[PDB]
Amino acid sequence: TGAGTPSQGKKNTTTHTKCRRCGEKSYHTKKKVCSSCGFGKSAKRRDYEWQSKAGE
Amino acid sequence: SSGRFGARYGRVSRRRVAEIESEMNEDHACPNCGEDRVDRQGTGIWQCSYCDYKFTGGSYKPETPGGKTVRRS
Amino acid sequence: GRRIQGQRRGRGTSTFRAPSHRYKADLEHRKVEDGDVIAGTVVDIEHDPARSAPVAAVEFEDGDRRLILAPEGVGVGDELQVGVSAEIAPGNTLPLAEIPEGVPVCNVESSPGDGGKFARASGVNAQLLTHDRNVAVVKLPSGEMKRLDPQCRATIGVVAGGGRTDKPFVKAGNKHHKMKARGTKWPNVRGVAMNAVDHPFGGGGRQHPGKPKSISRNAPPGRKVGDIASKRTGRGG
RNA sequence: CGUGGAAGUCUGUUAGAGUUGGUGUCCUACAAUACCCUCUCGUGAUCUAUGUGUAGGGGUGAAAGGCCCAUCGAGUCCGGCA
RNA sequence: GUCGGGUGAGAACCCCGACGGCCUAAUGGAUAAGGGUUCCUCAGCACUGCUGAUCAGCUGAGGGUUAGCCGGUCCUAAGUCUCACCGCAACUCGACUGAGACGAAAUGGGAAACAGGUUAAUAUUCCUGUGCCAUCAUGCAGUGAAAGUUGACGCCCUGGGGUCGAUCACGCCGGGCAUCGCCCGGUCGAACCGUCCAACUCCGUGGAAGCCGUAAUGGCAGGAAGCGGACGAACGGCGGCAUAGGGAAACGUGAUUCAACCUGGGGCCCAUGAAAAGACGAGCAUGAUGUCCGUACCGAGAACCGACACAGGUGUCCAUGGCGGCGAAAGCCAAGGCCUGUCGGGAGCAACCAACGUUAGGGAAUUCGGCAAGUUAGUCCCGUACCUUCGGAAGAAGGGAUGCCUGCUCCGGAACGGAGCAGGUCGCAGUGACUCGGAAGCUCGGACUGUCUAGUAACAACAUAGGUGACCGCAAAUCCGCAAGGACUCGUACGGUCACUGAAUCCUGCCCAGUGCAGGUAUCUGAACACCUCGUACAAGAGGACGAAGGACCUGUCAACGGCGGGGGUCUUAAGGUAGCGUAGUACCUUGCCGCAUCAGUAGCGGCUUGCAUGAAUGGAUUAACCAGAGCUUCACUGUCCCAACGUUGGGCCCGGUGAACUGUACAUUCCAGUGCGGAGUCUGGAGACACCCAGGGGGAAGCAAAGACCCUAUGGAGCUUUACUGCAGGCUGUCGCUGAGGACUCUCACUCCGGGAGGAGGACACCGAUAGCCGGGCA
RNA sequence: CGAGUGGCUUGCUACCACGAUGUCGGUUCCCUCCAUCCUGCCCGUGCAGAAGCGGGCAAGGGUGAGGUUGUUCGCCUAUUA
RNA sequence: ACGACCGUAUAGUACGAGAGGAACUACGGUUGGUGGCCACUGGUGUACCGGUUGUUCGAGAGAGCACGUGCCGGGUAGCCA
Ligand SMILES: [Cl-]
Ligand SMILES: [Cl-]
Ligand SMILES: [Cl-]
Ligand SMILES: [K+]
Ligand SMILES: [Mg+2]
Ligand SMILES: [Mg+2]
Ligand SMILES: [Mg+2]
Ligand SMILES: [Mg+2]
Ligand SMILES: [Mg+2]
Ligand SMILES: [Mg+2]
Ligand SMILES: [Mg+2]
Ligand SMILES: [Mg+2]
Ligand SMILES: [Mg+2]
Ligand SMILES: [Mg+2]
Ligand SMILES: [Mg+2]
Ligand SMILES: [Mg+2]
Ligand SMILES: [Mg+2]
Ligand SMILES: [Mg+2]
Ligand SMILES: [Mg+2]
Ligand SMILES: [Mg+2]
Ligand SMILES: [Mg+2]
Ligand SMILES: [Mg+2]
Ligand SMILES: [Mg+2]
Ligand SMILES: [Mg+2]
Ligand SMILES: [Mg+2]
Ligand SMILES: [Mg+2]
Ligand SMILES: [Mg+2]
Ligand SMILES: [Mg+2]
Ligand SMILES: [Mg+2]
Ligand SMILES: [Mg+2]
Ligand SMILES: [Mg+2]
Ligand SMILES: [Mg+2]
Ligand SMILES: [Mg+2]
Ligand SMILES: [Mg+2]
Ligand SMILES: [Mg+2]
Ligand SMILES: [Mg+2]
Ligand SMILES: [Mg+2]
Ligand SMILES: [Mg+2]
Ligand code: NA
Ligand code: NA
Ligand code: NA
Ligand code: NA
Ligand code: NA
Ligand code: NA
Ligand code: NA
Ligand code: NA
Ligand code: NA
Ligand code: NA
Ligand code: NA
Ligand code: NA
Ligand code: NA
Ligand code: NA
Ligand code: NA
Ligand code: NA
Ligand code: NA
Ligand SMILES: [Sr+2]
Ligand SMILES: [Sr+2]
Ligand SMILES: [Sr+2]
Ligand SMILES: [Sr+2]
Ligand SMILES: [Sr+2]
Ligand SMILES: [Sr+2]
Ligand SMILES: [Sr+2]
Ligand SMILES: [Sr+2]
Ligand SMILES: [Sr+2]
Ligand SMILES: [Sr+2]
Ligand SMILES: [Sr+2]
Ligand SMILES: [Sr+2]
Ligand SMILES: [Sr+2]
Ligand SMILES: [Sr+2]
Ligand SMILES: [Sr+2]
Ligand SMILES: [Sr+2]
Ligand SMILES: [Sr+2]
Ligand SMILES: [Sr+2]
Ligand SMILES: [Sr+2]
Ligand SMILES: [Sr+2]
Ligand SMILES: [Sr+2]
Ligand SMILES: [Sr+2]
Ligand SMILES: [Sr+2]
Ligand SMILES: [Sr+2]
Ligand SMILES: [Sr+2]
Ligand SMILES: [Sr+2]
Ligand SMILES: [Sr+2]
Ligand SMILES: [Sr+2]
Ligand SMILES: [Sr+2]
Ligand SMILES: [Sr+2]
Ligand SMILES: [Sr+2]
Ligand SMILES: [Sr+2]
Ligand SMILES: [Sr+2]
Ligand SMILES: [Sr+2]
Ligand SMILES: [Sr+2]
Ligand SMILES: [Sr+2]
Ligand SMILES: [Sr+2]
Ligand SMILES: [Sr+2]
Ligand SMILES: [Sr+2]
Ligand SMILES: [Sr+2]
Ligand SMILES: [Sr+2]
Ligand SMILES: [Sr+2]
Ligand SMILES: [Sr+2]
Repeated sequence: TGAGTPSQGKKNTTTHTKCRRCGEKSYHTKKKVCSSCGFGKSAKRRDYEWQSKAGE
Repeated sequence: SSGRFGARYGRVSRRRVAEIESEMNEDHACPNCGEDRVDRQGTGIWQCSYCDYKFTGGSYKPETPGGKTVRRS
Repeated sequence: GRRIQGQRRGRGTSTFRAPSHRYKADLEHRKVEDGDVIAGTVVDIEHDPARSAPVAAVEFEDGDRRLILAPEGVGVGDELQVGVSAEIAPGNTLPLAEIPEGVPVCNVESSPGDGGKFARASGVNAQLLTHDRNVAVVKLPSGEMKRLDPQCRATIGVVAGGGRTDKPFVKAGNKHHKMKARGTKWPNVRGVAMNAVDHPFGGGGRQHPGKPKSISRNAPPGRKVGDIASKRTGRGG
């Protein structure tokens, strides 16, 4: 079975959902963790310096 | 008795399964009543259909050579 | 390269873990203050999934219900005793000191009160030989002479289910089922049939270990494969 | 002679799973792995839904360097980086 | 699809009728996920729709989802998170242990709802009727109360009970047909309340020494049959429910086979087949309360995922509609659905192409190769070789039969079940379509079922049982972590870890020199600390003494890595190839030689065989069975071929409509020669050439597509190896700290482990921190 | 021994193309060459005849089917002018 | 757009001791190629006619479907070898 089109057919699982904390559809409902703001993982907001060019 | 294995597995394997299963299926003398009515219930488990005596014993034989020693001493 | 199979093991993932949630009970010797006064009636005989052998359900005088490492010839109704004054019969459990010399014992304690360590597998048995005020010599199933504290408890008789290993599995399916009840990844792929990246014996145009199999004891995990610290190999000589 | 109904047993497009040949059709496709016929397994080491675990020099691997979201002899994203 | 008609400015495709068709585990019915308003109504056609559109999943506006008893909610599952504790430089990091919480919407467990009616759209939710559960309140009964039962359970075979359905019989109601008198539909009615009880178990009687009983196993003086009795089932029967409902009407009655559902018997495990909440136990009356969230629609060849209205992918239940037949098979047909696998019109419709039918004579001559195609086929009877692990081979092979009609026999309680008989009789053909093996032999490989390169490899590769070796007594071996800690392990040598070989059968020779591992070791070598000498008012530093593991040295070991020759009648470097097998999937020479087979055989098979360069768990030989595995032979068959023809369907061509892409330095009607960086439409010389268009099969544009995969180059990259360079983990070992009292020894008080505890074991060791030596592609 | 022709073999060179000029064998279909195997016309003969052997002109036409091998090549069989 | 071969008469002749054994010429045919044609033979012929299996239309009659004829038998014109 092909990894392409024939494997896209089984994609009806819901994972990432609208986040209670940040409002982004990044709250993984199976992990109970937001991939965007880190809600469910940390009290502090998810943020990294690599999200921008080093001298900015 | 290893006729279920068809023409598969080879002599040794099925000759042993036949011997072992033959002695396993034999009429066994119950340690209670004394009647030849003990039948295997599972792995190492035996039971008399007469008096219902359920007991432990060899995996395929109700008594093992090592078990028959425990008495003598 | 990549970590070899033996290294994935230690991580304890599902694939390598035992079906503990499917195991019945940890067969340990019952505790008694002293004086012995403890007896129970065998209420049932069950199949132990962790050991592929029969385990006896007992109900003690103080209304205590627990599974026991059943020796051979233990039936329902049978009365078992556990303590210093426990009658010297099969199925009973008393400290080695009270057990007569030259008597087959099973579920032997390593340190007094640990609940039994040695001789527990199907049909095996330890052998009490020498007595003393300090050390009771037991001959374990491997043939090793083990000097023990005479206060170490141990059940009389040989373990039930003996001769289990006498019948061949015959087919892969039969092994498959047995394996599913143990903490073991099966089947087994020979290292020699893998890529060099995956195992010390991997690679080559034809399958053969690219080095001698006997490895040093000091070899690091990831390289300690084949014949570990083999004192010798082969049958001849 | 009958009874019995065993089997990683047999035939089988039962359901289901698989994928031998046609090097057929297609090859700006219906489709970034499709179509048709043929073929294999089909009570078991079987197939399957959902839930769940294992994470990148790490998993997972009946081992093909296979697979880990069209990405694998070391995933993906951004950063290092002009 | 067609003919009429409807609506409209406009109609091939929007609607009505008729005719004609398609779908039958789906193209029908109910849903999970997922979508999210796609649902209904009205008004539209700028957008979207493979053409058109009055239509629409499109555009816009309105409307639409009603619950004590259907889900959620509650419970617990693999498992997850949080808090505490501990680690960590630290945390949003990390394992354990505690506590708490989370974790199941079709498909785990679970208090309770049925029938009808109603809407454009909801419906066990609203309405009508009837019913039920829980909590609480009051009243009465009640003092029992929680032990126990239940929730609650694997795979295979099977009996009994039994509803729906289906069919048979007959009656009633209605329809159809019209030579007959047959054919179709209907003949209804729930939850709930009451009641009945088979199986299982037990009790009394009875008194079997051979009887009772089963589909089968089985039962019995430890008490069989028989007789009586307690307990005890259905989503079943029966009565109510019901001058409820429903129907135009009738508004049935019996039977068989029986899904569901109920209840038993047997067999299997080196496999043992959840838990908890909850219910029961434990009465009745009356009354109150039963909130909160979900509920539309699609659920797919247009509502989901795949950029699309995608020929792909996507779970559950309807598995019992009729004929057919072994059948949930074919084929045909209901119920229900559809003509939207959504562009049409025209040409006897050419060439050419896709898919296919039939081909006389020959019959594999085709080809690398029977690739492709064909042959065979169901069922019954007869019959069946070699070989074999005695199972099998085997449907071997081969031969015969096969319909319809009439009248019957046998088995069975009977079937609308099965097996046969006699007579008659039609065809070219009776498994008449459909369904439905071609057969045999030799050789190689792997024993077998199984696994694999999602997307060029299904194989001889991986796996397997079996064989074997290695490590470890558990405070273990092996493995993960920086640590706190953890897997194996609810495990204990009949264990489980690490490897090899790969069913059975016959076997598995010799070699320990090298490398690897391991044991030993007088002596040699072997670090740091401490100690000793020199040096320095001290220090650096130089030297000595003792000496751990390690090495030297000695031994063990090849089912460890591997080896098994040359010369002569010992040399290397240990031995010098044993059984076997052999021109091999290993043999260069090579198409080896002989034979078989053929007209002819680099093929195949057998024999020989000095083997370029076979050979014994780097397993040797051999082998029944099995195989989408490699090679060869035969019978049969045939358009593969001789050698091609005609036909069928869809395209192709013409017409309406819709409407891309690839590609493009320029010029360009070319041809023959030459020339040129040596492979020119374009240069030179000739030749030829009026322009434009249609169809074709592809000679050329070193055609289009891709900064060549091959080769080289770069003080380029990566993956992999090792006795490459250098380092880093890890293991072993000495030493210092923890660390104490009296080169060997006692002790208990730190510390460790066992123990519920008391206490027991061990003990200044071990652990841990630090340093030193050795090993160290495990890793950079 | 000596002199040459060709450009089918092989070797040599590294001129051409590495932002690709798709392999061998086979097949199918078209044109050509002569260094002629057959066929036509000839000369010589160790030419009686018959059958051959050697040579000359000559490219009109022909040169086929099969067994092993992927083979080209080649070996083999039966037909053939 | 025709290439080539076999056979007969020549002739059992010329020639030769014999064995053996021609030619010119005139005829008949075969093969390969070529162009055309279908009276004849053969193929096709999902025009057509018949037989017949399963199922549906109640039976009969007469029909649909079984893939673009369910299958089997015969086959006109035409096109063909
Ligand atoms: Cl095992
Ligand atoms: Cl719901
Ligand atoms: Cl029964
Ligand atoms: K090139
Ligand atoms: Mg235990
Ligand atoms: Mg497991
Ligand atoms: Mg293996
Ligand atoms: Mg490999
Ligand atoms: Mg490696
Ligand atoms: Mg091997
Ligand atoms: Mg090997
Ligand atoms: Mg899963
Ligand atoms: Mg490889
Ligand atoms: Mg409208
Ligand atoms: Mg609706
Ligand atoms: Mg569509
Ligand atoms: Mg023919
Ligand atoms: Mg040929
Ligand atoms: Mg074929
Ligand atoms: Mg009868
Ligand atoms: Mg061969
Ligand atoms: Mg195989
Ligand atoms: Mg592949
Ligand atoms: Mg395969
Ligand atoms: Mg074993
Ligand atoms: Mg083993
Ligand atoms: Mg093995
Ligand atoms: Mg193998
Ligand atoms: Mg030979
Ligand atoms: Mg050997
Ligand atoms: Mg390049
Ligand atoms: Mg290369
Ligand atoms: Mg490199
Ligand atoms: Mg502890
Ligand atoms: Mg490296
Ligand atoms: Mg080209
Ligand atoms: Mg010439
Ligand atoms: Mg010519
Ligand atoms: Na029998
Ligand atoms: Na296929
Ligand atoms: Na990585
Ligand atoms: Na349309
Ligand atoms: Na009832
Ligand atoms: Na039927
Ligand atoms: Na199979
Ligand atoms: Na050696
Ligand atoms: Na060898
Ligand atoms: Na297979
Ligand atoms: Na044909
Ligand atoms: Na062209
Ligand atoms: Na690489
Ligand atoms: Na020349
Ligand atoms: Na070629
Ligand atoms: Na010529
Ligand atoms: Na040839
Ligand atoms: Sr597919
Ligand atoms: Sr899915
Ligand atoms: Sr968290
Ligand atoms: Sr930050
Ligand atoms: Sr324990
Ligand atoms: Sr314990
Ligand atoms: Sr290797
Ligand atoms: Sr030996
Ligand atoms: Sr099977
Ligand atoms: Sr292929
Ligand atoms: Sr196509
Ligand atoms: Sr393709
Ligand atoms: Sr085909
Ligand atoms: Sr099958
Ligand atoms: Sr960058
Ligand atoms: Sr539906
Ligand atoms: Sr318009
Ligand atoms: Sr609609
Ligand atoms: Sr919950
Ligand atoms: Sr449920
Ligand atoms: Sr029945
Ligand atoms: Sr609905
Ligand atoms: Sr679909
Ligand atoms: Sr219908
Ligand atoms: Sr349309
Ligand atoms: Sr015909
Ligand atoms: Sr052939
Ligand atoms: Sr051939
Ligand atoms: Sr026959
Ligand atoms: Sr073998
Ligand atoms: Sr696969
Ligand atoms: Sr073997
Ligand atoms: Sr050695
Ligand atoms: Sr020899
Ligand atoms: Sr064209
Ligand atoms: Sr010439
Ligand atoms: Sr000539
Ligand atoms: Sr060549
Ligand atoms: Sr050759
Ligand atoms: Sr003549
Ligand atoms: Sr003569
Ligand atoms: Sr038809
Ligand atoms: Sr047929």
